[PDB]
Amino acid sequence: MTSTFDRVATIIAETCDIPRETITPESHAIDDLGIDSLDFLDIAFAIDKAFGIKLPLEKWTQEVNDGKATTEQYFVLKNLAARIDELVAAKGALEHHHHHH
Repeated sequence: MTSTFDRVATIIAETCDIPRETITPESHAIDDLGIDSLDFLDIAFAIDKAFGIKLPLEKWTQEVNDGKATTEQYFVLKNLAARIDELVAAKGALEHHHHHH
């Protein structure tokens, strides 16, 4: 089953040159993978275009910098993929109550 995480893992793989083998759900971008803000610009931009959603990294970065949130919520790959799953559900929310593919 191709989930939101399957795509995010591929993004970070081809962006940061980090092999898929060393990528895991509970891995943190900054803490574990060693991803810098400048590299994560490219990650969030590739996700923005790939999923076809507006990822506001300007907000997510600000949440951490202003102490309103932690890096865990927006950089751990499963948490990141949960926030992206939120945004793809948001554009899917435009669906008119017809529960069928």
